Amino acid sequence: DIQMTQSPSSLSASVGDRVTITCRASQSVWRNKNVAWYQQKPGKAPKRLIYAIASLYSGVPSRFSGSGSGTDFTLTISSLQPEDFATYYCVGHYGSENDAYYAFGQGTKVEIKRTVAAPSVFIFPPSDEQLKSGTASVVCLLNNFYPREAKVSWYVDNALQSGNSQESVTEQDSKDSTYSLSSTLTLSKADYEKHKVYACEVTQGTTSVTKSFNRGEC
Amino acid sequence: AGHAGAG
Amino acid sequence: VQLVESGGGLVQPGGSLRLSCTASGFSIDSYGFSWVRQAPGKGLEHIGYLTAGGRAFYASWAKSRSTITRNTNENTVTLKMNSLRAEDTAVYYCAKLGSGNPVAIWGQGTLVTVSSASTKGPSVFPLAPSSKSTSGGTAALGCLVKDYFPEPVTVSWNSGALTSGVHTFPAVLQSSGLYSLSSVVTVPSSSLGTQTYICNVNHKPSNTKVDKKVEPK
Repeated sequence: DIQMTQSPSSLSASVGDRVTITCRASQSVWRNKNVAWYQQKPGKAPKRLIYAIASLYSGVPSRFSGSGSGTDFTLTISSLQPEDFATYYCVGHYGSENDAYYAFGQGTKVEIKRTVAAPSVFIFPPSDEQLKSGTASVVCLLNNFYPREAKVSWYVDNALQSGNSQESVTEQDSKDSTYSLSSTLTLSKADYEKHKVYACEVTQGTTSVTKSFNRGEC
Repeated sequence: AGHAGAG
Repeated sequence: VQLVESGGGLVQPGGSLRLSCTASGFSIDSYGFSWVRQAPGKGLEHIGYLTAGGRAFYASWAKSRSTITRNTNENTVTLKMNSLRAEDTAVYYCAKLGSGNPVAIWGQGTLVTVSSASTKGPSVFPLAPSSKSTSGGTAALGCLVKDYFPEPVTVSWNSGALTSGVHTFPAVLQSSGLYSLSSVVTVPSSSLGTQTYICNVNHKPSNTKVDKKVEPK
């Protein structure tokens, strides 16, 4: 019934930039005033920054500000900081004396632009404890890199692996705006013990980095 | 009032 | 002033969810409370609103299945939703949203997983650092948390005393239908012989906690 449309759906900005997020209501809000802005950081609950269109909550830094009128509202981050990486939501209150509704915007992910940073690459053999249960997980860690896009390939005795690995990526770090990534190669214990050299290759741009270990040597 | 639907 | 949330967790399809939020430091009858939900990796969605006067209004999509009540005697507000499907899996919140007033309170949220699978605790294995660093003074270690259901697991290091350089990755769904994640930390390699490193893995859905000392080699 009631809709709020935010724009853009995502954006990328540098530290110190001014960020503007708009929110467009399908109808008039309650008393033309009940509009709030929320901020959600990775793995956290939403935190209210602005209420009543433009009132700043006491726990929120003053570089946040709200504005707007009628059915068009605006949240403004005057000087973007790394800890401002989050998804931002407007929420509106609607209805009459016999009707009460809330509606959220679909959210605006704010990404932090930053200099390129090469990952520190670590490779972990399967633990002896896991091998006792017939399965071997080899883990390759890409630590603190930027940008996000990166190609990770597994090699077992120089044979390229396919279909037996999974990747997981963090969101931008709240302090240095970098990413981290893990890639887990899942083999059976029988398979793992039939091979010697295990290697994970990371390709970004014009650079490839390969970290390897030999099974049974330390 | 502060919110709608109060009557 | 606090709002503590309870219930939820693992629910089977076609079943019902019942969630409560107990107010402490104030009376439930004094504010209007919404229920909101957020599917994994999606946005926030409003379910219904119970005014301070006790009237319940629901969003259209939720009207036919949702009921929001409050018990002034127990000082609680409660959401009930039936005929659950996998599409209803989400983190659910009770909240006075504070859209136009200075007061805003949220429960901590609780993940409701709609699934017919059974609960399974995690296997924790060490991601051991080599005794001699190969990365110029910085050593990586961690814990692999494998084969658990449902979500979530929380991981800390040294009971929360170690937070710098910790990366706890989002869980991935394996082909078995079970979840797995890793938590890693980068430390100075000179600390490998001195400092004890213990990952604390808490899987509340199975009432299991694991504390693993990750030792070199």
